[PDB]
Amino acid sequence: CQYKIYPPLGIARVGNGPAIKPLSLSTPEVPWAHLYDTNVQYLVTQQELEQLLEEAFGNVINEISQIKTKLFKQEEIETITGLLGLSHLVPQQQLSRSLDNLIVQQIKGALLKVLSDHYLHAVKKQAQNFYIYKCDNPVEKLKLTDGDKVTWRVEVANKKSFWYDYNNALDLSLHTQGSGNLSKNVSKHRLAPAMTAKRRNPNVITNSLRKQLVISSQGSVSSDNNTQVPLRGKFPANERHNVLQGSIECDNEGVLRFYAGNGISQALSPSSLNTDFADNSNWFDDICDGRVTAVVELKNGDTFEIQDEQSSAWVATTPPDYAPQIEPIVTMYDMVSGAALKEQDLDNLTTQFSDVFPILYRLYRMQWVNQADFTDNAVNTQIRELNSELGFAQLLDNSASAKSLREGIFNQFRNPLFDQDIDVDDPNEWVSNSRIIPSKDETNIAAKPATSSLKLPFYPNDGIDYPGSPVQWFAIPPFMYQHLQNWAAGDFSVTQVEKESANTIEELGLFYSEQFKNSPNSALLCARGALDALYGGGFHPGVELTWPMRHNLIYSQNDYVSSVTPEINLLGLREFRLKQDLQGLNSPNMYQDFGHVIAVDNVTASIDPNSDAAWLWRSTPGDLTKWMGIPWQSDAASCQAVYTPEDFPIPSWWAANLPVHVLPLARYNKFKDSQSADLPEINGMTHSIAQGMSEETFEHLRLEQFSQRLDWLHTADLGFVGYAAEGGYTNGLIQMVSQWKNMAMVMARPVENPGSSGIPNVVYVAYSQ
Amino acid sequence: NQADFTDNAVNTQIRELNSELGFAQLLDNSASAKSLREGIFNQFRNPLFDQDIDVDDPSNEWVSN
Ligand SMILES: [Mg+2]
Repeated sequence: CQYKIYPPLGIARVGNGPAIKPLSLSTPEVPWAHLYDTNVQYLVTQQELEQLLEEAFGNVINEISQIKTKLFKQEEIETITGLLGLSHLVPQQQLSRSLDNLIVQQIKGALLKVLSDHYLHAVKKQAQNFYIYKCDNPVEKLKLTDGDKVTWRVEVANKKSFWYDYNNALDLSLHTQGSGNLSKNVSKHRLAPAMTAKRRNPNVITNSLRKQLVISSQGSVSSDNNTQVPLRGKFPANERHNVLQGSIECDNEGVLRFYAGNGISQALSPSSLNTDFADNSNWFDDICDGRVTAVVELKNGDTFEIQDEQSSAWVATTPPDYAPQIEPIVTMYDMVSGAALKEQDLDNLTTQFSDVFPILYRLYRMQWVNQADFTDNAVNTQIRELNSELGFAQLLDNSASAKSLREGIFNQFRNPLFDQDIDVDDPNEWVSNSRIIPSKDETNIAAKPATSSLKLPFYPNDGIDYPGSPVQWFAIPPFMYQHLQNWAAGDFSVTQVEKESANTIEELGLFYSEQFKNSPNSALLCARGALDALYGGGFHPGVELTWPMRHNLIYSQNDYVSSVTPEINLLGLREFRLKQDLQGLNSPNMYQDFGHVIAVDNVTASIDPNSDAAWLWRSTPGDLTKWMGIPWQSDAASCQAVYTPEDFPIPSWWAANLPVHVLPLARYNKFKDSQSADLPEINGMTHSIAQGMSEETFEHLRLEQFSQRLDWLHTADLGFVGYAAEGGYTNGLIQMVSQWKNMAMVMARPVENPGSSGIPNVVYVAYSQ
Repeated sequence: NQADFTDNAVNTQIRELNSELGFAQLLDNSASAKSLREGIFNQFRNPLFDQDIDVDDPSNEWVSN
């Protein structure tokens, strides 16, 4: 092995912001890098656009005054147009049309308003950088000397419209001995049976014609030329719509940058409405995923092909992350780690405190995107109590005097064995005696009173379809619940250096974030950062990817490498690679399926890598995302709260990436100021009223404003606006196709002088119109 | 059912026979009546479900034509 690509699985997220570096974001390459960064701009700002324009006006001024005095005309027009390299951001004529209708300041002002209509407040694209690392096992990024060149290739596809309905995760009925991600109890006791699933777009018959339902494109860029190349397909493939699946550029140092599409979903007819959460015929979106390879050409003639599955990479595109600094409690990098573990080996797992802190830390931070974790979570309140007395470090104590404290917390978490809080129906059905989540199909018979408390966390899960099944609700996976169980029993290790930085949960998080920043394994951190912001459960189907990712069968390699720090694990770093069909879009299995339906029996038959059904795991382009909802906006609109007859806690699906209850800019502007602020308006009050009231009442008002959380579905018009509006679930799905780009985007923001109010110095604020 | 009134060729052929008082040829098992019996028989769907199909990429799938 000579050279490798990192990350092994790259992620790029759709956005209506442009595909240029100054106005786009980059997938995290180091976990926890910017959790408290109050300068983040995830939407396109006026200042960014203004900056971008003067850089085009940075020359131009000499040239326009030269025909200023030579007096517009249609090619006065074009000489002005040509020198502002802006035709890659807005169409030709929109620029010209805005000029023929009307002093340098009035071409700027006219042009600025064009970029502002297109891009102001636009959801920035989250692009993925890919790097070549020299090997011995990675040591260092490839460094091009003159004469050296790298050539990247990327082939992507979308098969959602070709694939099968998503009713629930087929692996729920897969016979297994159990993994780190999924206990054998689910299948063996039939807690959430996999359903059969029919074909999407079932009126397209014969494999030959169904090939039209698959969108695909490809392209190559080298280090000799940084011109951006689009990845443009057609639906249906070869009336007919172009689909920008992404774009790719490569800089002189050899870094590939991959931009996802614009977020465009569309039906073939306007009357075809996306009223189901996942399976809507006649629809296509611009989500893709596919195979990333490269070729390295040194000047001494030598050439190294980066093509095999150990060395090359994959890219998937996904919905946007509406709260980039709020991390899911269980992440896709956790599914990778769990997949390499066998359930009956968890007794040999060793536990440091840095392996359980992510669970408590991520759950604690869910308060900014989900009401239940802000006002109805007894463990997050216990953490606040410890913070308020600088006594968070007792959670790091593994001795007997702290066992009552650890155990009290651990006992509130749901056991992924799904064998607690159940009455066994006369032996063999497992029926929960905790709070169930009813079906919308009501039955006017008295509910059975619950006898056991509702465990944590309060999120729905793979088995939602089945009222009373313990798998309705989410549990941290087997290996992560094992870490938490060892912690509660005392069987864990932790360093004095950790203890000294552990007076509050924020201080320890900052400390651990520094351990990531200085760990010398950039190739493996980049591989883990790509996946640590993605969700890892529940899968119904989820947000970015779904249940195949939690099986080792999808990886050609999955190995523990090292801890993050020699003394600090932090759930570790791994070297993993997806299984790949090396023929790519030319694979003979590109267009394979299981006939009229897919069922767990097909999955069972795919376990054997020699069998005829093993292609399921050997990915061709489009295989990772084809499972998800078509269009994704129907999925996102479906991904919110699931109300129970009991008001609280409100259950939520995936609040860390698709938030449910957020803190809007409106409220931020009403608590961010102090009473002493030198502003004519203070927290939405006149100066005089703000400073006339007592300090007690002022801070109280701040805290009340801070406490107001707004349904995220209400941050744009999803069908509830206007007199007599219907609103409702279905209109949400329909409207999200256009409104996804207007939904609130959560960003860290400062509170310089919280005083006595109880508002932290960093708050997470939802920005929308 | 309308299709059996105005769109069923076998009902119509029965009509033709009835109109000539010639329905008894259907009870003829001889060779001279074979074409007539076959003509009605070949219009019926076969419950083997293996006619009027194209085998898609034989794993094999039966797709009606
Ligand atoms: Mg997030």
